[PDB]
Amino acid sequence: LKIDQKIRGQMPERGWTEDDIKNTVSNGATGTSFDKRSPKKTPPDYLGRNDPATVYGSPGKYVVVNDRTGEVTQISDKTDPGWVDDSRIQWGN
Amino acid sequence: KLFEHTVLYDSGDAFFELKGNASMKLSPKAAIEVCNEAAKKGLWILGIDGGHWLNPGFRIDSSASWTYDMPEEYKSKIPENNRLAIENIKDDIENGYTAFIITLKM
Repeated sequence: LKIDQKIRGQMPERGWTEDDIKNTVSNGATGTSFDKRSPKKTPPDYLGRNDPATVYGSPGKYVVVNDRTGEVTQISDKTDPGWVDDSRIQWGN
Repeated sequence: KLFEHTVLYDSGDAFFELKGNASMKLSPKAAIEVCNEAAKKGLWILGIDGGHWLNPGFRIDSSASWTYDMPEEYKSKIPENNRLAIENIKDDIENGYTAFIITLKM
């Protein structure tokens, strides 16, 4: 797993600890998603992403990981009981 | 949290007063205000998550996630970080996104 500066900064503000993420991921895949990010979404290299992704965890308490890069692309805000899951997430597969 | 997750904040001041880093839901207007205040405060914008405000409720869209890792020598690059961040928000508005969550390096 790769955790960039952005995700690292979000962790303590969204209720996640280093262990929470590791444990959630070790529990196994619980769904799938996709990491589509246009070049402009990824400065300063601007490579973008067009990769399958895997979801770990459960509704409101999940992490999304890029299958190719191992990058954590999203972490839900566990402090928000009304967090609406990303529409691209498909649970089960 | 010092703020409410059920509220779409419309002023950048709320982000700082209520410590909303990486979590507070911001209207497009508030998002731009936070970016401008960030620059004035010398803070690097690490990421912006775009999504839709469902009145109420925030639904994030990973394809709208903008990320800019902070380089070692970043201070002279804050103006560019700010410009790209705001350009990103305006582009998301063109694509129909109605709410944002901003992550600053604090």
